[PDB]
Amino acid sequence: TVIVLCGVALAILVGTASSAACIAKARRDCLTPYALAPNATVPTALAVLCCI
Amino acid sequence: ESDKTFPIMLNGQVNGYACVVGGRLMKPLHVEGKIDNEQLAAVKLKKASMYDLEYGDVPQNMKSDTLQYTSDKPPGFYNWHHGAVQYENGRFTVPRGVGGKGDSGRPILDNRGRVVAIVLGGANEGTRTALSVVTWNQKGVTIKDTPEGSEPW
Amino acid sequence: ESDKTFPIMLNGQVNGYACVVGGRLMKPLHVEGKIDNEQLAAVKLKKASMYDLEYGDVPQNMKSDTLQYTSDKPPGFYNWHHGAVQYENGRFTVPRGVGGKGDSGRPILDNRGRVVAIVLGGANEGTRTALSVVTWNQKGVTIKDTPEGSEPW
Amino acid sequence: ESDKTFPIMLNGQVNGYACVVGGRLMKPLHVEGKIDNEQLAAVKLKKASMYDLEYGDVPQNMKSDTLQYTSDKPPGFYNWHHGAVQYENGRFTVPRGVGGKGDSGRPILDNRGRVVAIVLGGANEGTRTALSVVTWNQKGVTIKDTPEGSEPW
Repeated sequence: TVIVLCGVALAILVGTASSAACIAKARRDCLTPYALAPNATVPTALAVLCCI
Repeated sequence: ESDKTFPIMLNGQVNGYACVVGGRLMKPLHVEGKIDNEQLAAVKLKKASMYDLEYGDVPQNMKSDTLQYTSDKPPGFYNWHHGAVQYENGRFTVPRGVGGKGDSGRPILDNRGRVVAIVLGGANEGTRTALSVVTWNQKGVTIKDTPEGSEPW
Repeated sequence: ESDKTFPIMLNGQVNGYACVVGGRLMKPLHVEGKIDNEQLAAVKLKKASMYDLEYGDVPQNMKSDTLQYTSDKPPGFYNWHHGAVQYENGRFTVPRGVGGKGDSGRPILDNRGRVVAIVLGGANEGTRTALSVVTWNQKGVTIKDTPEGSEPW
Repeated sequence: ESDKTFPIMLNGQVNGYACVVGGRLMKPLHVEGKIDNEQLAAVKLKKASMYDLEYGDVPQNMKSDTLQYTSDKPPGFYNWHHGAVQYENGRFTVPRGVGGKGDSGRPILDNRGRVVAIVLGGANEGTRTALSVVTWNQKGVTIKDTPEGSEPW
């Protein structure tokens, strides 16, 4: 039971870390072109989605 | 160009030319070194590796003295520290042999003292040299335009 | 004044002045920054917080070439980097409009080249501006003269 | 001499000189201080303590242009920063009152712009001052010459 609980906790932790890393990389990919240019008329769906 | 285009120094050699545009400093990622200005050495550089660049926010004093971004690029001759650069068919070219290593980050200048593109590298195609650069877009998208065979200076 | 008065740097901007008098270097406390001189950067400063000042012993190669002090203060016009300052009714005043932030620690000189007071702040009355400074006395007492509403510059 | 001889600075005071000869940088051991140059600061210094010297491989970008050396030493006058050194009886002499502390490491140049010896100190014998230096020899040997009552500058 301890092994199963530890495995479940590790799976949850790695899944959350992977989701956070993918979201942050998506933010980098979809935001860095607009941060190097003036007047970033950005549809706010992306920033609102991945800001939190 | 002379006043507000700061070389990057390293081992007593200039490796590039970091440029302050629109209130933000930019420095090509492929080149390595230290910035001569003391103020610029204290800025945190966020790295966009996919465009081979890092950018940071200039301090309050130097925001007012910066070159001007642009979007409109009619084809023709444009200014450059080494002379004139020909823009045609959505491509930047220079006379063969001009420029080289240590010139990365140099901003191409417009007639009205406005920056059009930043030099990253150059590919020699025999007759001319095609410049691998980063250009702007009408929707404010920084397109990294690199012709085949480009070499990062 | 120009030779023996130094600027203090705050992120690369002038924000005050440090004065060498009689072999000791004084600097206002409220103004925060680094002394431009490399030698003075190594001088330990002991602070009179209630006088809003810090003083230190200057090195051996500048103490003689210093702003000689004095205590006799007849009323009238006295020298100043920005012009003339009127000492009347035991108060230092300037025309309203000249002087401001970054002028703290500015020495006020005499006609013969001696220092009479060091400026710390100013308050605008509308007609003139009364300067909150430190003034010396016949008995060797330095009174921090601050008119009502004084704001340190 | 002015171009390729670099002062040594410590605490804002010039206390020594480092020289480049034959593609290698020498500095003397008695004087302590940094070298303003980045590359020389990055050079590993192999120290001969009994020779009172440290030698380090000069980087590539300035090895091409370096002082040339010589071993032939005809007696007579040899040019140097504050005039001429008279070489006679296997000894270097300068007149009384010229030179002093901080002039160590200064190369002694030939008429054809070649280094023959490096001064380390001086000793006062009344009529003149005898220079304790590091002379060379024809057989690939380097000999330190010092008098009675040496004083390393």
